[PDB]
Amino acid sequence: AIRKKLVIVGDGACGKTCLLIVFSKDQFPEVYVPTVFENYVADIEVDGKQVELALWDTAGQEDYDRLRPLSYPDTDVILMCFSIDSPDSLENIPEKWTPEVKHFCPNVPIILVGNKKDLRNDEHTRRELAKMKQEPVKPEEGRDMANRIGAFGYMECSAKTKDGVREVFEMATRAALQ
Amino acid sequence: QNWQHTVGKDVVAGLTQREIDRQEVINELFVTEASHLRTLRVLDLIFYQRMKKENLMPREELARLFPNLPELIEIHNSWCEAMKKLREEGPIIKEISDLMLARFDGPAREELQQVAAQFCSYQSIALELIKTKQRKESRFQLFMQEAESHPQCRRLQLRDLIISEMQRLTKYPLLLESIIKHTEGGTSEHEKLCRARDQCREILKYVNEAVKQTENRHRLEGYQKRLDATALERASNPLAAEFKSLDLTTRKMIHEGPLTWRISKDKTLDLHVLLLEDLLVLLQKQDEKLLLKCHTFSPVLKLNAVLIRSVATDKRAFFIICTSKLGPPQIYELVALTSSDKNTWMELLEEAVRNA
Ligand SMILES: CCN(c1cccc(CCC(=O)O)c1)c1ccc2ccccc2n1
Repeated sequence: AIRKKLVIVGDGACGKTCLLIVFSKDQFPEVYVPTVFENYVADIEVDGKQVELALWDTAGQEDYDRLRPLSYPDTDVILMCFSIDSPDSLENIPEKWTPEVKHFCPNVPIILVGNKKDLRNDEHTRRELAKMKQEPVKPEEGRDMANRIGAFGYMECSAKTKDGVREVFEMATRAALQ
Repeated sequence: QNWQHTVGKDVVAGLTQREIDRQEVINELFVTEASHLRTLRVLDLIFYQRMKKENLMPREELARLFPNLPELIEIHNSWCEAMKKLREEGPIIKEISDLMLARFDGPAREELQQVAAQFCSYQSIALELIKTKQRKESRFQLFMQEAESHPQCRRLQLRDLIISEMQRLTKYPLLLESIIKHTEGGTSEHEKLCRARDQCREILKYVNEAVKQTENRHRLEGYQKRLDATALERASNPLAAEFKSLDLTTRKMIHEGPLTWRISKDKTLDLHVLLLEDLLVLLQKQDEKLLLKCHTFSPVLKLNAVLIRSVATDKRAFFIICTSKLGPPQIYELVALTSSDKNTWMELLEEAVRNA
């Protein structure tokens, strides 16, 4: 069996847990969104190959700078997330997550993911970000951050619609295999 | 797998969306507590008890890998059994704050943080040892494959399961925030839940700190062995010689990291640097040795005798200015890997200086 370890990192607001749930279940949870995603092995095929992808959530670890590194060893691919309705989460990519991940996972491929893409054009969202004088992240900005940080690839998704979710993980898995 | 289905099926209609949601989160808490307990019993039965019974490793090593597992299990089992008790009085759980306080407040908090901290603090080091052992000892590598093939492992490895306690603690605040969210305000219930949430954070800070100090201590012992402060057994400039017998083991580390030293205008020196409580120490990597060495410039700075300044034209660089009248008229000009790193290094340097 080919075994790879994926770890998901990013700000606490950015939907890490939920993303793992829809990948793993192939379903957005209808009536209730779980807070807890336990360490778990998912099966996935990419490019012919069968892979066992050990999934690790880090939700809840964002304030604890010496608990986080405990998830890092032997990582094969990092999913770094921000949320498209939060340019703050985007700016933490280079400011917080990238140096941490390069320090604890040298040469491990990174995929940058813009979650919540379904909100780029939700008006409640546009207006809220109006107030703090902001607006939803744009793919060009996402994409430029991705080259900025040396990411292996950039991807957007919406957990609610499942749109791009599989594709996120398929990319992460290809990066794990390179 | 979900409260509105499962239990509370005929009892659902009676309730508001808020109270449905409150029940769901409480249910998740309960179900994932039992689940967590399951994982600990897997650690016990598949790994710990077998390693012990078949002498896979010296008892001194095994105790470092599994310090207090039975105690850890009882922390969670007791709480788990109180959850069962409460579920007994009907599928709609009423007040829950006292059950939360019985685990996360007062004495119960002290007990949980001690036990969780003892279990986790040394874990990164023990797991590196296990990894070495598997590479070097065929009987051990074999045993680990067999144990990990058990279906109870759910295809995970020991290193993937043993971290479950730390991970479980990180979920409690989140599970409490979500319950609180669905609890009517103005209630004692609500206030007491907030108190529990806050104490869980404090517990995480305590475990965070134990891991930090335990790992840092081990790291500095290793550095000490590799420390060569020999060129300071002599002296050039007076202010280096007092650190000829510098002992890293007796200080606390705040931060560490690579920095490039702009020593002249076309010379640089690539450093690894330790920020301790009272000193900044500049080391040169030289194979596997850490060289404490002049250039002249001193390699140790006292944090009570320096100032820290940003550089307006280089977002990766910062200055350290020695303030002793015996100091160098030159500033240490240091370069970090990124602007972010430089922000981190400065934030921490300034803080340490304020407390020096
Ligand atoms: C509570 C549901 N949720 C969400 C929001 C913030 C954080 C999280 C997961 C917590 C984390 O893993 O950081 C999930 C999501 C998750 C995905 C979403 C996609 C599109 C629109 C809304 C979405 N909301």
